[PDB]
Amino acid sequence: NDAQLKFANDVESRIQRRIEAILSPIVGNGNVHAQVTAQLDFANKEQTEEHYSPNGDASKATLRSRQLNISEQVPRSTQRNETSNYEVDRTIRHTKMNVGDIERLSVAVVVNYKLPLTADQMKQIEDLTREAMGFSDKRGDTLNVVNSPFS
Amino acid sequence: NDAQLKFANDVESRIQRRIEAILSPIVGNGNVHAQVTAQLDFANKEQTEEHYSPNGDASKATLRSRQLNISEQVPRSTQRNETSNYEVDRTIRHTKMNVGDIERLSVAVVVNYKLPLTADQMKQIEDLTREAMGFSDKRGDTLNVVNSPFS
Amino acid sequence: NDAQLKFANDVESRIQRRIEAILSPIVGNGNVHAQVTAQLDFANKEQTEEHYSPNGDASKATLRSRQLNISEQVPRSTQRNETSNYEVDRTIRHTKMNVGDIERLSVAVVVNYKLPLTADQMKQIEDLTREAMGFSDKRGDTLNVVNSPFS
Amino acid sequence: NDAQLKFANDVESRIQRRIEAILSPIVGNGNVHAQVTAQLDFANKEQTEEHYSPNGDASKATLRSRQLNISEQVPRSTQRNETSNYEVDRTIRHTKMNVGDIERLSVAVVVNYKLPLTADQMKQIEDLTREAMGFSDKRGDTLNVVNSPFS
Amino acid sequence: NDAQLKFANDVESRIQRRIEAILSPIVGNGNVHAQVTAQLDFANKEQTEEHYSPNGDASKATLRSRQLNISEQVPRSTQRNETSNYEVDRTIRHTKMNVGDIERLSVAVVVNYKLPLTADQMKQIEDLTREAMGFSDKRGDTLNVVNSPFS
Repeated sequence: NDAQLKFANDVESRIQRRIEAILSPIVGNGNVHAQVTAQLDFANKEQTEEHYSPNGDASKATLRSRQLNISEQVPRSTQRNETSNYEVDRTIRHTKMNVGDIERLSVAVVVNYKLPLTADQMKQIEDLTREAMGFSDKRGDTLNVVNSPFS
Repeated sequence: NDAQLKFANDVESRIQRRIEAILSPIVGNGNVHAQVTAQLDFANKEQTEEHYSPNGDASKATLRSRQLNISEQVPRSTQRNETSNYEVDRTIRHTKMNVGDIERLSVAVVVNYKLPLTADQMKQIEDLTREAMGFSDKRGDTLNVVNSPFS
Repeated sequence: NDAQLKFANDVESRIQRRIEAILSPIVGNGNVHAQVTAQLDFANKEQTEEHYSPNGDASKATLRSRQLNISEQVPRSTQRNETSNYEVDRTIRHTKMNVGDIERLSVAVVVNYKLPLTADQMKQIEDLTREAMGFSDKRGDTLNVVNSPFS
Repeated sequence: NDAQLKFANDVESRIQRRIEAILSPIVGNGNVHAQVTAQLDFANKEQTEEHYSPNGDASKATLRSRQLNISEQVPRSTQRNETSNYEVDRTIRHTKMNVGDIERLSVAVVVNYKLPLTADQMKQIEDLTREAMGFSDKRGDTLNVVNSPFS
Repeated sequence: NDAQLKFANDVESRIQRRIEAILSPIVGNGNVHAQVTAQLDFANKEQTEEHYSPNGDASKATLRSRQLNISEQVPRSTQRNETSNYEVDRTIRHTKMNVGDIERLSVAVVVNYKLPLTADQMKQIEDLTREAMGFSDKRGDTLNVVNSPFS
């Protein structure tokens, strides 16, 4: 359980070094700081699907057997007994999920002044950090980059 | 689990060296920096499909047995008892997926000035990096190449 | 599973040496650089097909047995009881796929100037590299060759 | 798995030495370079066919037994009960395919100038390389021979 | 293993020495070069045929038993019950194919000048090489003999 905090720090440290490695050529060697918060999924999760292809249409069903009796007397006594045995398409997936994936990333980046960086330069700083995190709106990641003078 | 972070770093390092090896002849030995973020699938995953070819059409069904009784009296008492046993085509795929594939790549590339590189030169830099990652819109890969003066 | 990265590097380095060996006589000993990205299939995959030839036509069906009773009274009471047992043609393919095949190749080639190479020379440089990769539109391979001055 | 790359290199090396051995007497000892890309099938594959000769025609069917009852009263009650047991011709092929065959060949040949070689001399250079490959349009082989001044 | 490439080289070397041994007396000791490409079948293959001679004709059928009841009343109630048991001719071929046969040969022959050889002399050079390969249009063999000055 204590090794899960060491693991989460290893995940955050690599994303942090990656952001400070792609922004240091732009703003300067020490004019950028990044902090990464990684929510990691440490739950053991097993799953087993079992899908069947629908055979409701006769032009795609696979019959194994079929007994079709059709009687008719003409006062029109009509009978139609039909027994059908099918062979069904079946996919069985079995996934044992990985323990230690990333549920969500929260990244805060501060860049020094030089004078406020133009909206153009800050627009591309956000898009590069967005690629250094592995940003994904599916995970609900959040990124905040502010420009303010250092101390 | 800690070996999965070393493995993901080995994947990113190779994609990164490959981008800096095909762009260094163009922009310069040290006028380009690349950072790769690889989302890897470490989940164990088995799958067993089992498809059957449809035999609803009589011109492609394979009969093993067939008992076709046809009675008829002529007041037209008509019977037609038909039992069919089929041999069915069957494919059975069993895939044990590989643990450690790439789900998604996020690559950020910064190239130095020389003056802003023309839109022609930057368009071919993007398409070369696109081939060095192994870019695939199926995986949802993202690539960001910006042109900004270094420090 | 890190030997799969060493294996994927052997695959890429052989395709790379093959491109720099067929273009070196044309453009020069060091006026070409190639980088290959190979997506390799490391999934264990079994498969067992089982096709049957259709015997719906009587001129190509193989009968093992046949009991054909045909009664007829003449008020025309007609009967026709027909049982048929068939011998069916059957193919059974069992394929154990190879672990380590190539799903897709992404090759990036840069060639030095000398002045921009004519569209004639660049069109044949692409066709040679296309043969050195083993390019196949079935795999969805991508190739990019750009002409730009080196450094 | 790595022995499959050494094997694929052995296949390509032999096709390459054979092309440079049949073109060296023509264009010169060092005025030709060839690169071969072999796609080898390393999948284990078994197959078991089982064909039956059709016996729908009575002039080629082989009867083991036959019970033919024919009743007839004359108001014309007619019966005809016919049971038939057949001996069927059967072929059973069992093929265990070879691991390491060639799926596809990609050969790129460059020949030096001397002045561009005439269309006559280049047409026969293509036909000899076509025979040194083992070229086959069934495998989808591709061959590219360009004439370009060396360096 | 790699022993199949050593075996295929042994097959090609013998066909090659045979071509250069029947053409050396004609064109000269070193005025001819041949390269042979052998596509060999290394698949294990068993086959079991089982043919039956048709006995539909009564003048060539072999009866073991026969019960022929023929009733007749004369209003003409006629019966004819005929049971037949046959002895059938049966051939059973079992072939275990040879591993290492030749599926296809591709031979390229170049002969020196002396002046272009007469179309008469080149027509008989092609027909001799055709006999030194073991040429067979069933296998789809290909032969290319060109006449061009050496170096």
